Amino acid sequence: EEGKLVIWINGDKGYNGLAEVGKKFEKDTGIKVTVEHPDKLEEKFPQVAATGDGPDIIFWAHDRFGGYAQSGLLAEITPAAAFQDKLYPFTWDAVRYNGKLIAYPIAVEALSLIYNKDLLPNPPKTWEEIPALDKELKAKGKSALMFNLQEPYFTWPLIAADGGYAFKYAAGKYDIKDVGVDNAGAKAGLTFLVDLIKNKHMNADTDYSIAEAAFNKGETAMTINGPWAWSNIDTSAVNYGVTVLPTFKGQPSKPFVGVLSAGINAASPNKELAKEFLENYLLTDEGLEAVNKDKPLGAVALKSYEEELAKDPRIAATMENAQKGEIMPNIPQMSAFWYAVRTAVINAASGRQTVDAALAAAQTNAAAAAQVVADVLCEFLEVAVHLILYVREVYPVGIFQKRKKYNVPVQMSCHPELNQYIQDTLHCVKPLLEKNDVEKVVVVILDKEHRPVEKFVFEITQPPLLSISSDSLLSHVEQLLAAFILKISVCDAVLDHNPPGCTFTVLVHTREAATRNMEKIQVIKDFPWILADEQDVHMHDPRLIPLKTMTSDILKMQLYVEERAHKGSNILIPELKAPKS
Repeated sequence: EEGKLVIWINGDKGYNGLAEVGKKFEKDTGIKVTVEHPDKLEEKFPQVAATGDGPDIIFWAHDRFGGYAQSGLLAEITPAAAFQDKLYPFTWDAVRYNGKLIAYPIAVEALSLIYNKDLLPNPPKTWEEIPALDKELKAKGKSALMFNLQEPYFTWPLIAADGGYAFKYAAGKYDIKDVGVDNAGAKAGLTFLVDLIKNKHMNADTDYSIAEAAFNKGETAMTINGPWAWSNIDTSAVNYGVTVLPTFKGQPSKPFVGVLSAGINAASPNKELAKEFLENYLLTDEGLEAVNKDKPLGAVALKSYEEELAKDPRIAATMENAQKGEIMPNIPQMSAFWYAVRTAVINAASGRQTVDAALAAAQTNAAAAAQVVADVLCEFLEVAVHLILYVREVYPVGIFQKRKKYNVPVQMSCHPELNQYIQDTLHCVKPLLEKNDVEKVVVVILDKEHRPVEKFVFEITQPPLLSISSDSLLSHVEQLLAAFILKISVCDAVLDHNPPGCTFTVLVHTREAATRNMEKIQVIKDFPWILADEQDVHMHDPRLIPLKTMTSDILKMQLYVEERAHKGSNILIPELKAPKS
């Protein structure tokens, strides 16, 4: 297929205008450009580019391009700095995967505040003034605001405004374990939304069609919707404005941003012709005008042409909200985010869950990787703690039962109260591990005077994780954890025997000031944790015997033992004591 350009774009786009750009490229270069609009484009591309064929260039929403790239279906693109400067800077952050540019940004789309200019000549700038506005409109038989509450796309702008986010983004990559749906900002935003329903300014049942019908018949002063909705309003007799979404706590609302994007098939022999067509023909005022004249593109990523389009203040408003918004992450973990958050908002809004519990459950289900690593650690710490108590003889050998785990032998207590105390401890730690807030977990051995004799220190690092690749990572990790168990089960040969009558406790060192974690760690009723006293932790003259260190993609960990010479603020400890031996 060398010497031609085959382009796939979706049939709702201006593909006849794109074909006209294709013909000016041909006149000037000889290269014939053929534009096609097949069906089910996004699902056909990973099927036919797996064979190595398909188009040289595919146009689609950017969000799918990050999985294309992890499948290696997209070429890396090499625009000069001077060409990048021609597009709005935030649009390049939507076409980056693993730090590398993988597509050209074309058009930008996001939600705006749409408002009826008979009811509301000046739209509110803050979410905070909508309750008072709705009371004034109710006395006129109207309401202030109606938008889809059934879909998290539409409610996210308010949730994300004060600190919520989907996946954390840095250096052109997403950390699939850093999710911001249950942080302080998300909860404030979802609290405000829920309080609007509580105070009867919105109805929790409102959906897309109910919101559109009501705004378009002059019954509600404002709605929140996208450029796909302008058409129906235009023929509705409502005169409407399109403006920036209100601030929340003085912060911009942050709608999800969609970027129409042009990617290059990694299998293509014409990669250089594709770069030239896209950079010097399409991404120009002349080329975008020809597409936009066929079917409007909305706001565009090329600055000079967007300055022309922005004479339509509707388009200016889309671009301004897009600049303040959150680029929709381009990774396959977004599908778990959407299900999780859709249930959270629906549940919280109809009063079927608390806000804290709705989001907490959404956080652990959107950040499935962070749940997986925390559960692997908690299973391991449980196994480790039992084995420590066996090999150091804190409890007699008759309460233990020989078992298999990580393919090495272990020892598991059958003492129900002991097991219950270790599970309570580890269930409280698990949410802190899910947030990567744990620096150290320390199994402490204490003598009859409640002074520390031994400390088994597990130092924990959880590296940022990208969209998972190695299919044997959990298997490789379990071999690394198995070696920790082997070190523990032969560690009596390196440690002096403990004086008789010892007990044990568990310490958590946190990364930051433990006072923020003081609420997150109280997960079990009647099993509180407190800030540790220096008597609880201070070791008199410690000797540091190292035991094991591992490194892997999901977890770096060091196990060492602090032993006292002669045996015979960021620290949390359970209030309760283990059942004595």
